[PDB]
Formats: sequence, structure tokens, C-alpha cells
Amino acid sequence: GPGSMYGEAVTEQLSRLVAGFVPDAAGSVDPDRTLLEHGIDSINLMNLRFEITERFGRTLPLQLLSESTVPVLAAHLSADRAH
Ligand SMILES: *P(=O)(O)OCC(C)(C)[C@@H](O)C(=O)NCCC(=O)NCCS
Repeated sequence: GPGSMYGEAVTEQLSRLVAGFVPDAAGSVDPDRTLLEHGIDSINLMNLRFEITERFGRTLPLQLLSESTVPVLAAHLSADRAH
């Protein structure tokens, strides 16, 4: 009808989080590359895993985190509604 509500996106919330864990001179994460392509070491993948646990109530293995991109990880987190 005349009223509408757009809502927030999980891909943005994980994107701006992962942009805080890239160890290279990169200023932001590229969505078409993996966390292993950004070169994120196990310590920072475990810090990302803990932040995702606190923010979404979800936990994922380092073997998935290294092989996955930002949209692929966001699709696993977005598998149930929270709003
Ligand atoms: P990364 O997985 O290369 O780990 C580097 C480390 C400095 C944290 C090192 O102490 C280590 O090998 N820890 C064990 C990491 C682990 O068990 N990961 C889960 C399987 S990918």
C-alpha cells in the first residue's frame, strides 16, 4: 500500500566488519574475492568468527572463512530472519 519499510542488509554488516580485519594496505574489502585473497591470517579469521558469533548468533569454521567471499558468508548468516 502507501506505506513502506526497506530494512537493513546482512552483506553490508559483514562487509564493514571484514574491512576491519584486512591486514594489507587495503582500505575496504572487495565482495568478488575471498578472505584468503585479502590475506587475512588465522588470528584475524578467529577474531571475525567471534565478532560474527556476538553480532548474529552464528559460528563458522576457518576452512569455510578462507574459501568464501563476503556475499557467500552473508548468505549463510542470512538463512533465518532476525528483525
Ligand atoms: P592458521 O590457521 O594458519 O593458524 C595460525 C596460528 C598462528 C593461529 C597457529 O598457532 C595455528 O596453526 N593454529 C591452529 C589453527 C587451527 O587449528 N585452525 C583450524 C583449521 S583451519
